[PDB]
Amino acid sequence: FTLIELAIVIVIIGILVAIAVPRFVDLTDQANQANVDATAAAVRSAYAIATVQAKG
Amino acid sequence: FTLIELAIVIVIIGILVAIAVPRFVDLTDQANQANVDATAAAVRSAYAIATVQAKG
Repeated sequence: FTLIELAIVIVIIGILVAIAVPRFVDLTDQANQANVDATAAAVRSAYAIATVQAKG
Repeated sequence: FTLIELAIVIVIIGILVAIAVPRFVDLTDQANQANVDATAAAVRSAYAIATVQAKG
């Protein structure tokens, strides 16, 4: 590579770095809560259906 | 699904849970009492009709 091409590369690397980038976040607490809540809704419906099947 | 749609779902699940829901209740005692009472009325009438049939 010519020295000019390396100079251009040295410039552009410095500009394509110094972007923002997202953090990874452990969102499993929020997702676990929604899983527990959705499951609780399912248990209530499953119970209601069971009261008809059981006739009691 | 996009992360936005999952975020919206995580919100709405938490709100459609945390309703009230009725308990099932064993009301068979109250219903059994009414059955016994209605049957007792029927036995009295059946007896009265029988006193005419029997002529005694």
